[PDB]
Amino acid sequence: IQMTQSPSSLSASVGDRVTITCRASQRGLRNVAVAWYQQKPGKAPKLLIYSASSLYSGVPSRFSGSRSGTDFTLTISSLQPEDFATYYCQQWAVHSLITFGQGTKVEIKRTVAAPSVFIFPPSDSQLKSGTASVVCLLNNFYPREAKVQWKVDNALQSGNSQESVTEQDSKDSTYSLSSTLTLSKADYEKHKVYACEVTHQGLSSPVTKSFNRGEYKDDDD
Amino acid sequence: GFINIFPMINTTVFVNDGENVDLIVEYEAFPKPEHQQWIYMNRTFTDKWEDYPKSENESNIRYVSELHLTRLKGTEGGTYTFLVSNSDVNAAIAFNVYVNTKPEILTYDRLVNGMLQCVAAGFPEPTIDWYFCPQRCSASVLPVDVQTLNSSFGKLVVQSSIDSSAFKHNGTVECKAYNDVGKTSAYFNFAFK
Amino acid sequence: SEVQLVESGGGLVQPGGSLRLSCAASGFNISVYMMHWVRQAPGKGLEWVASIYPYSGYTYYADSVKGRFTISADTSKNTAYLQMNSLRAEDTAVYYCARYVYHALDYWGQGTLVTVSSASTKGPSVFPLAPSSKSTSGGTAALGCLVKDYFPEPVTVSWNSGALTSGVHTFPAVLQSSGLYSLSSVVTVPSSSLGTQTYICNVNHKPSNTKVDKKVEPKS
Ligand SMILES: *[C@@H]1O[C@H](CO)[C@@H](O)[C@H](O)[C@H]1NC(C)=O
Repeated sequence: IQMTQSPSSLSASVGDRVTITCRASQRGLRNVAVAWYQQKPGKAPKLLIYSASSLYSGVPSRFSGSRSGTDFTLTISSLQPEDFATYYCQQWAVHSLITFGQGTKVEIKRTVAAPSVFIFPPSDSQLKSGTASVVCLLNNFYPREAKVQWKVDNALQSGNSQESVTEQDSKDSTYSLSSTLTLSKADYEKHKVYACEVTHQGLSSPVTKSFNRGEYKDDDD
Repeated sequence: GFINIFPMINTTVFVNDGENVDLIVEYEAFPKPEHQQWIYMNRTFTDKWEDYPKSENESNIRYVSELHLTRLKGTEGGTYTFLVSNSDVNAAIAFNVYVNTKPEILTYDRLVNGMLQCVAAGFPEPTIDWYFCPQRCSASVLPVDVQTLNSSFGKLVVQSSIDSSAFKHNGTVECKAYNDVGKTSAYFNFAFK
Repeated sequence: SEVQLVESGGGLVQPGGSLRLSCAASGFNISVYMMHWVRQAPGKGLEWVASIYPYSGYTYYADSVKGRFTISADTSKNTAYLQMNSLRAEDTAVYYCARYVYHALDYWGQGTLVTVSSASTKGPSVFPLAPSSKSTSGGTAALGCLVKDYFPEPVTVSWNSGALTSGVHTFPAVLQSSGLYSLSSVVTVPSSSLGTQTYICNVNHKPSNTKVDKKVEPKS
């Protein structure tokens, strides 16, 4: 109790070298052994290394483990496409038995890509159901860090929206974010302009995508 | 004094080819054991084994010994005997280890008398089913002789024979040896002999 | 016979309720290997739950599940068991059965989903995320479907019965303050194809037996 795995999230490329560390805390423990596992989204973890440095049958020899008086270290030399996932460290000790690291995601770095921003007003059916959900889509952007602000009639919204980021693509190697703003039908019908302001490193200026409920062949009443 | 041995894993270790396996023993002893080792082939086990008390106190009499076997080949199988002893009692426990290997069909040939014979070896003791292809073979044939031979690589050898005159083939006879692990199927064709 | 671990018994239950997981093993016998249960909470890392030597029956538990969980094993069936009683909300995780050798876990089952909540099993409402000018960016329009208010996970969304898969982004679920899951499935598509090509949300929710095929049309 416990075990500190650092760092949380990384970025590398094919042919690169990744180092990653685990620390047991601390003394009084007996016969400590450390294993390293790999885990891809939606799948079960696979054993990479056991007993600090011993490689398991199957995993390529570009997976290395080591230990010092302070560190447990997993290092990969010359990356491959199938070397991108989340990596966990576990420890076994006579006392406490099994403990786990917090897992670290290795990702990819690339040129900075700006998001393609789209916006979707609520459908009629949802409006009937009693609620309105407006969806702001940030498509194919880099990096994962992107800030989305909601504006109802130029009034800033807070706490009434949720964000969701896709897993990093395995072709173009980028992200997609969705910010869903949820209002009641009543609150939605009382207002007019719904705006999604997106700020990102790949953008020179904040991009704002909005829509109007008012929006024909005839001038409105 | 006393030494009570409790094996955490089966003393009859059926472990598959080229795989890892731990022979673990938890034993309580008083007074403290001052002799403990893993014996294999009448000699101290060549690689390493962990050995530690369940609790580093003074009121502790529980102990654990772990032996890490890796990638068992038909060679490195057999009896692994864990020995413990104190001033009052000598104690031991044996782990009979078998690399489970599907039967390999050592021979499958025709005898001078005319009979087809299939000699296959594996662990556990392989059973030999005779089939025929009138391709997939389903025509079951009755063996006229089946017996277990005394082996010399680290398993059990069985031989089975059938009457080969009975065949009007024009076809192939299947020798299918199998056990809990896997199954091997060899084929004999009279048109190419 | 190859090595395989198959978990089962997962589902949706009430807080304080009980559930029993089973892990069928093949390719090897469990009487020789130590068997472990390790859970993974959603979005979170791995947590060791329990362990057993099926031969001796000797058992070991995590501090957070003792008195509540009970791991066992039947060697005649080569199967492990996890009897979870007095379930709590924080027990909601994907439970893996794993084989233990050399202080490590060399084989993992693909896990079974266990959710503990008061929320009843619910089907999703699917609303069109219609393509538009507001959704068109330089000859490229983006459309989709909002899969809202379902419980529990998972849902499966395809496009045109698996035909359209290029440029499809199905966002991971997000738990709402109401206690229900919601997500959107989007797709980028040449805007020239909008008045000609049909696009359909194919949404399935197994726990609630909900199957809906929603035609997404550009709003008029
Ligand atoms: C020990 O192993 C043998 C051989 O595989 C098996 O027949 C027996 O059932 C095992 N014992 C237990 C308690 O599982």
